[PDB]
Amino acid sequence: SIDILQEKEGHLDFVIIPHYTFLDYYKHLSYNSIYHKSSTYGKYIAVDAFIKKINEAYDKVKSKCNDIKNDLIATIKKLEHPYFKKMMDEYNTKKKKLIKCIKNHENDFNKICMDMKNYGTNLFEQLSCYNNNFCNTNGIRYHYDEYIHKLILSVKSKNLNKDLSDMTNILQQSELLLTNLNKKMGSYIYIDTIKFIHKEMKHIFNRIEYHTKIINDKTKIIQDKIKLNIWRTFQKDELLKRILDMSNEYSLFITSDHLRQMLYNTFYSKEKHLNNIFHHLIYVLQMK
Amino acid sequence: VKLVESGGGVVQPGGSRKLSCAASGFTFSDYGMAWVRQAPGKGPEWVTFISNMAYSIYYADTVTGRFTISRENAKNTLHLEMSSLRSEDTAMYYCTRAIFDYAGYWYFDVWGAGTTVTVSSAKTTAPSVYPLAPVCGDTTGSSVTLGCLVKGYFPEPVTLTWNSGSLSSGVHTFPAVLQSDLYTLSSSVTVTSSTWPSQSITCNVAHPASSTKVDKKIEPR
Amino acid sequence: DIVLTQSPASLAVSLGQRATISCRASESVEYYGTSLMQWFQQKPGQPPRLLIHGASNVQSGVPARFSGSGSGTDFSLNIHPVEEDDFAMYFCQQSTKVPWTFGGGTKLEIKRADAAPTVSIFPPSSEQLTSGGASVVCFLNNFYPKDINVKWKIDGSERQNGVLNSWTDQDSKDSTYSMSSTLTLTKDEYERHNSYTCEATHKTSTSPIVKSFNRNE
Repeated sequence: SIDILQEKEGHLDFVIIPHYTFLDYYKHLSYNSIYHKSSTYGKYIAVDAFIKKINEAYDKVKSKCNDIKNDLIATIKKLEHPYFKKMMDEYNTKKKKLIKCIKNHENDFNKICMDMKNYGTNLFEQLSCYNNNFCNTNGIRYHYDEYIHKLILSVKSKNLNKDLSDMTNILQQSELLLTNLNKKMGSYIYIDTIKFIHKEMKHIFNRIEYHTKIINDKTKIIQDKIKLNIWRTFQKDELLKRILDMSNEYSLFITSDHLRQMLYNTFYSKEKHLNNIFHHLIYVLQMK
Repeated sequence: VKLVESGGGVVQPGGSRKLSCAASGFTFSDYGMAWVRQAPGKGPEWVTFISNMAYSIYYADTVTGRFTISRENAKNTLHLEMSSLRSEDTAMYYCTRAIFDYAGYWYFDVWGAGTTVTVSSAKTTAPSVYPLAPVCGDTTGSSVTLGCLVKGYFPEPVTLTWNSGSLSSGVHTFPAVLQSDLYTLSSSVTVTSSTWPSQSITCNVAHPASSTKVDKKIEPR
Repeated sequence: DIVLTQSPASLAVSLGQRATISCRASESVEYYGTSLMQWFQQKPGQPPRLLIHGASNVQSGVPARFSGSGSGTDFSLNIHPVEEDDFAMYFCQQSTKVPWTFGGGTKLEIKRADAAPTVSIFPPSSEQLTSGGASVVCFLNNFYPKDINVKWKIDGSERQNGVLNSWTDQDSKDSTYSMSSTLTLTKDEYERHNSYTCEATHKTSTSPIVKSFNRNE
């Protein structure tokens, strides 16, 4: 599934949610693999480089969509700033044209993902212990501390429940401002855009709510599980299954944190557009 | 760091064979492994690859469905089960250790000496050994050249010596060539003219497979 | 399938000189800014030996006189200065896409003085005739360069049928080449012709080296 994001005015990007999770899962496998032994630590330079070459390659496949994406930006530019029928239909076709462009470059995206799976599985396959019945967990401990711990704290320092309460509040206010607002001639083009922006904002809200639930669920699971795989040893097979389980937990957690932030920014970019149209209704036309 | 292939020999067409490879001098389970083959007079041909823990297995289309690579990490052994053997499978079979470079690629660094698989319906046949004396009425020179023709044997090898090994300089033994299932080989010996036939020259051919040893003295025509 | 075309098929060089051998791939062998081109050396009766792996990465233990360059589809192996142990076969190999392919090979051979072949003709042995066969053997020994053309003539007319040829590799001690040519007929056929000839065409002479005999003369 695809998520379209408008973080700043004039900027528009998309994410293939399964691809982001897949690419990230293999990043964790690669790192857990090299951190297990002190002799393989120095391979961080080579792993950082390969992952960077894959992200830049994936970005080069989306950068070859930039024409149709900029065409959608211009349609959004007209919609967001009227100061709606054909404009509403214009928006949906340009949106379906972009979605069609992403499906056409599927083979190009899939291969990079497949190239990352091959690299990740290969590093992981090469994971060896001095004594297979007593595998160290220093790698799991180092990886968590250096790639994951700061993200759990970042989430805990923020208040995402308040963020959803503050988002519903803005949605409640626009619903009230639309209803408890005296009707006026020529305001129709603006009333339709507000009702439209509000719907897109309610859709963005539902996504943020869906992702915050995953962040909250995964933050407890990660913190609980990490305690059980940290200051001990495992038989090789158990160590590997334990690394696989953590990578899946990390990948899902990271993905939706990344998406919540991006959708938070898009809810507020579209909120700036509601403030502007309501300002035009009250000041340029005074609709008490 | 050593790789030792075993299991080679003669296989009749449509037959099967298992090849083993013993690894020593390194942690076998830490490497990807492969079989590469080399047909007589041809370059190497990659046939199959198995990763460290067998997550990745690849095959050449020429071998796909007929050959099976496998490994026993605890016994330091790589296996090759070959099944519907054709004449085209006749080769020196090499076992190779594969390194996964952190730039994301596999390369073969250590190879074993190889093991020969000969896919043929031919029965073991002792060769016909013929003494080749020079032509008559020839002009006088400083040296004479004599020959030996070894025709229709199977399998390789044959051991050809001159005067039971005492004549080695001035000797050219040609690589065996296949003539309709059987091998044929030639050898020449060149000596100072005045010494032959006065100081006799004998060709000796030993074919271990048929447990024969044959002598053929070269006599003037 | 990726087709690696090596050029030249054979290269003759002297001690202390540079040997540059090239390889061309059907399509790019590049994988995220790395050209996955390996180079191997192979001596007779010996397995291949790794020399270079990342198009340019010299293997540990491989001397500094060996170097690799290029990217995409054009690759070259450089040996400078050439040493005695360097005369061998060289293959290139790609590991970008499966099946992993090798080139046909380039034989690096030593340059030496031209040497005309010494040709000897042998009528069938009497032992072979009593068994019903008749092989006429021709030896073409110690020649240089490698390139030679042997034609069989029976009563002045060329015979291509029943010809088996064998060629030795470059000699270790003298750097020359030798060849054996066998024309096999039945005794029935052999007893129907009189003149048997083998003609050698080699750069050492524009005119061929002819060795003949007349049956029963």
